[PDB]
Amino acid sequence: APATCWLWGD
Amino acid sequence: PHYHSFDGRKFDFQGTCNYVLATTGCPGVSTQGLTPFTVTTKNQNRGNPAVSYVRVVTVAALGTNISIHKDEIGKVRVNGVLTALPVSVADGRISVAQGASKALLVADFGLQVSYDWNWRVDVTLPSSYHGAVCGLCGNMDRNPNNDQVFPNGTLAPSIPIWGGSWRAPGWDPLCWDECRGSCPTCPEDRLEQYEGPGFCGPLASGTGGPFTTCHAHVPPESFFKGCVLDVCMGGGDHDILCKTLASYVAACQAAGVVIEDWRAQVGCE
Ligand SMILES: *[C@@H]1O[C@H](CO)[C@@H](O)[C@H](O)[C@H]1NC(C)=O
Ligand SMILES: *[C@@H]1O[C@H](CO)[C@@H](O)[C@H](O)[C@H]1NC(C)=O
Ligand SMILES: [Ca+2]
Repeated sequence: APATCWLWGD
Repeated sequence: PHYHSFDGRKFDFQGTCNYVLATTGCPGVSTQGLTPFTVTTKNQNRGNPAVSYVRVVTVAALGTNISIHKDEIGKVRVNGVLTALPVSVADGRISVAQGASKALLVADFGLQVSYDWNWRVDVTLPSSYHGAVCGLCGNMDRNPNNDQVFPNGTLAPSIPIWGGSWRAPGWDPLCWDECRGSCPTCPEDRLEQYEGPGFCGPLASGTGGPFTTCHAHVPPESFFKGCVLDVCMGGGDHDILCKTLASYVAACQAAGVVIEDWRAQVGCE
């Protein structure tokens, strides 16, 4: 299955 | 930012440099016919306590650069050229469209990258890349615990030193991976002015002004960095600028490099 790296902030 | 690695490790990292978020450029890893790519993210600090947020996302794949910049809604840069959306690049093998208020890049080989022109970034890889990538996002091997590792594969002492190992190439004199309490800031719009001539330009190695003779004896970067921040913080004030320049002259003189008449050549008389 596909996998996801994410980020947000700060 | 707050990060969430491919393998699900949650961590914070407030570096303000340009970082390798995900790449196939991984020493000691076989590529098996996988298409190579690199996603980088340039961060930007604010406030004190110092935190950082992403300001540029760059996707390098199939001989094409697509960067997506904060607040440039509806637009990307294809090889540095500002471009409306939607757009098809790399022989129709990569596409970027606007959806639900974000830029959505998709590639034929399966790389998905989105950025909302604010500070949310997502990178999605097909299952085939398991264990075949590296960078701030880790190696996507279903193990969240081996993701904080140098490019050469060994564990890193601290988060900020780990992040530093993953800086992307390119001069970035004002950036840092961690702010040790007492750290100036400066808005990115005022940066080009304060780094150029009339301001801290003479303390940068190519700009060819009255201080070039000393550059090879007293490496200027630390003085340059201090000039831009001391000046940027002081609203561009001339006397802060002149003091910072005079301190480089003092270091130069101690190194045996005399700089006479400099004040007249930078307007600090
Ligand atoms: C993409 O960016 C890299 C790094 O700046 C550069 O070496 C390369 O030539 C660029 N590619 C294109 C097609 O502009
Ligand atoms: C990997 O690099 C770090 C510094 O970036 C170094 O301390 C470490 O010894 C290196 N590991 C190997 C196996 O060379
Ligand atoms: Ca892992």
